[PDB]
Amino acid sequence: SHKLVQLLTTT
Amino acid sequence: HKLVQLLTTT
Amino acid sequence: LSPEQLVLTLLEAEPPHVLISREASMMMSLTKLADKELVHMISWAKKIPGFVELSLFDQVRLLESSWMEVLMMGLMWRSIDHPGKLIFAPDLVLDRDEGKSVEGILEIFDMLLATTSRFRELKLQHKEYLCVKAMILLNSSDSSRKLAHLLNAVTDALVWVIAKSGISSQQQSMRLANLLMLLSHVRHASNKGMEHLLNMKSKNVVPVYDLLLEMLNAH
Amino acid sequence: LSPEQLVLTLLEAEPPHVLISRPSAPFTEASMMMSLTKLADKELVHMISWAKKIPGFVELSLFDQVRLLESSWMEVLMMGLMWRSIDHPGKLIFAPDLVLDRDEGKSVEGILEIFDMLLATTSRFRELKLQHKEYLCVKAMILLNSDSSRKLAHLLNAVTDALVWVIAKSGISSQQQSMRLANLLMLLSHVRHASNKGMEHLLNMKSKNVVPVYDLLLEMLNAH
Ligand SMILES: N#C[C@H](Cc1ccc(O)cc1)c1ccc(O)cc1Cl
Ligand SMILES: N#C[C@H](Cc1ccc(O)cc1)c1ccc(O)cc1Cl
Repeated sequence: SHKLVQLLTTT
Repeated sequence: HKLVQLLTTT
Repeated sequence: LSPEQLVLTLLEAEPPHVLISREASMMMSLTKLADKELVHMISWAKKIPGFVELSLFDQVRLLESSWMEVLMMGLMWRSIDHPGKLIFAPDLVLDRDEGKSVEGILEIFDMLLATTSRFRELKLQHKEYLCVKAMILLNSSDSSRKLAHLLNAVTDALVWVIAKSGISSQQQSMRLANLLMLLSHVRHASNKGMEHLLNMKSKNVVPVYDLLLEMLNAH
Repeated sequence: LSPEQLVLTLLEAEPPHVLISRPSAPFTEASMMMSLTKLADKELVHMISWAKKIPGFVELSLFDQVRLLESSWMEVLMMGLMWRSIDHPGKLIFAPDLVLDRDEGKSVEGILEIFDMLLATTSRFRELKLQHKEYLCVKAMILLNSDSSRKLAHLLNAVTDALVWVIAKSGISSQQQSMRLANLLMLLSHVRHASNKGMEHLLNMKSKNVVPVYDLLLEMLNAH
């Protein structure tokens, strides 16, 4: 679970 | 209790 | 950027209106809403000029630290024109009496309602709200100097918003102090809210919402 | 009365420094916890008599006087510690003979993290060149910001007015005065965070029975 980092790096 | 003593009877 | 144009950037970063489309019912609704708002909160942060130039570590730490305070500042702005009500969302409008239905929630509702009442009495303006919400994120617990620079830029923009009201320089200083002092009441309500949610998580009485869980586990 | 009169009242009301001896033997968990809790209990007695000297405080409801002190005491203790430490970089001046750094911090599990926050926040006040009369105003605002409710708003506004007046005496531009006010008040949430970590730590130590019987400290701890 690394959804915060996923959302910080994709748009 | 001690807080109330220091605030009112000291 | 001018302060006016930094505030316009915060206006365009503002997350969309979020609806839930949905006792046990209240807590399912509050956790579902918090998970959806967290997705929009990340897109918001990234639209704050300079934020994405911070270290990934600093971007993560700031959102991990401040997310519950940023949620509660949003709820207070939405609730400001609705005395006695907490406008979680259009389909989730709650009052102190619905709070009584879950142990510990009444306390949190009373704190949120009281702080909302203080912002109502100060007649908090939309552009003041935008500045203080960004300051909550940027002021939370190469990259360090960039962060102090971004926080100074948002502080300068709040000073500008207050100056545009045309009240005396004396009244401007008092107004700035009174707004910034209320943020410690937002921070208190978020400390109680986090404590309550962690206890609900540890008892497994609220659904596995991955981003919310991840942000809770930070604490 | 005047902002100047209110600052002079706070200056006079400033507690004397509590004296505690460094343990003779190198710090243990027990001698460190005993030193800090004895200090906190002594400082809390002085804190009550300081609060009673803030103009208007004794006119509040007793229940409100209690709630303010119960809510804020650890933040007020930490603001005073940061002020005593501002002239001694790398050190936390708990008392004249209790001068600690991260070395001593090792002696108690998890207190190192608290000392790191306190040193960091002290550095921020040092970089801002916090002045004595600004500190006096800030420390009172920590307590007061934590019909009696009408009186409390008026008391907090009076101290806020005093801080605005102190900043004005510096002679910097009106814009720079607002930025300085913002930067001082934004540091208080860093004191509040350190307070919350400290309170959780002390409650955990009381659970372990590392805490001795200090009547007032225990009363103030149990309020959380
Ligand atoms: N209060 C509140 C909730 C967060 C919460 C606190 C405790 C708990 O057990 C569950 C949820 C909230 C506040 C603002 C907001 O925009 C959204 C939400 Cl859900
Ligand atoms: N740090 C610190 C202590 C409080 C404390 C925190 C945790 C703990 O387990 C024991 C003690 C302190 C801060 C200012 C001050 O004036 C006096 C004292 Cl003792």
